[PDB]
Amino acid sequence: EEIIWESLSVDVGSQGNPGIVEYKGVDTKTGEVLFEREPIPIGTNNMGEFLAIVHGLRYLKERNSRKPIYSNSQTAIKWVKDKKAKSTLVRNEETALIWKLVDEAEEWLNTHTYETPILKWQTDKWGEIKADYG
RNA sequence: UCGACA
DNA sequence: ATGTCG
Ligand SMILES: [Mg+2]
Ligand SMILES: [Mg+2]
Repeated sequence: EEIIWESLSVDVGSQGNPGIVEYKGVDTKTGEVLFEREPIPIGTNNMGEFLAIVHGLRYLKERNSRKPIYSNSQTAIKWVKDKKAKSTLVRNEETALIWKLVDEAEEWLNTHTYETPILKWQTDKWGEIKADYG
């Protein structure tokens, strides 16, 4: 039913899938951009959606913030709950970068605790997530 | 069937 | 329109 305005919204942006991946986190209320990751030459949508949520967890934890995080990605929300990113992306020299980030994010989740609620953004009811690249 | 990314 | 990540 209602939107928690006091929250962080994250989203992935890509050119191709697999292709160039970036992601960002914004204040759900204002759209202020709080963080934006530099483009990764090759990655998948779901790897970027996963990295964006874990980045968000780290970002809120470091700031002593209890805000929830919104993502529109059912996949990535589950990966974070599992502490495991089940991506099909081949491992090679070109995908080394994003696979290192993904392994590091998983290791962060295995070494830290959080109470942050990770919430599904209801695109069908509320329109595009406010972190959308549009 | 559904959630995304193009 | 057609394609890929889940
Ligand atoms: Mg998304
Ligand atoms: Mg989007």
